[PDB]
Amino acid sequence: ELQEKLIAVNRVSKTVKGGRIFSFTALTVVGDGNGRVGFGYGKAREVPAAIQKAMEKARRNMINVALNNGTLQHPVKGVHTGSRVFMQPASEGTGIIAGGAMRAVLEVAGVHNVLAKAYGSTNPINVVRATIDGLENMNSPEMVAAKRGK
RNA sequence: AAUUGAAGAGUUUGAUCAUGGCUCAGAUUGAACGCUGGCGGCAGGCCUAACACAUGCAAGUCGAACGGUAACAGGAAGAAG
Repeated sequence: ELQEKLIAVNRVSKTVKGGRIFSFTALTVVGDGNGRVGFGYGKAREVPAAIQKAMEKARRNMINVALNNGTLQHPVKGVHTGSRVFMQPASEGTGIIAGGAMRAVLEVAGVHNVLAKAYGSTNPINVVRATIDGLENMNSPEMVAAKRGK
């Protein structure tokens, strides 16, 4: 019931004294399938150590999302660095139809059938960060009615 | 009951993030070309030279408008084997 999946692995470099030194970065997202989404970055010298650090950071640093029946509630826009992201609840608008690196976080998030369209930059490290910010500041009808009295 | 509706990716760098262009994945067509080709249904078929046109048809009808008889088939009368 953990439901982990990796989005992006890259080879970064460092350029020391004698030549270059190549390191690998993972970027994974875990989530239970009912709210509870996390992402982790993690970087290491080989690929399986990188993904393992990424999963291990992603299992902690996990955020609650106030889902609807199987989906979002109201249309929400989350931004991070250069990466602007729209989402629309699509009240059984079948299938998760999101961009790459947004399909994954929305998939393990437990949502099933939203409509997305990322704008701006679509770097995978910042398009999540713009989905969680997004799903984090999406509030439910029992939270809005809690705030404003009824 | 009559709008249930939105996906990205590759490429600037030793690597990064951003900006930014180029390019790809889709659908479409009065299409052409290449390879191949069994049947049917429904549609479509000179986008260019509003260039030049052989030949055949594409606008005739009415005698219940009229003088009339060129034919065709009868009618009447005459003459002949």
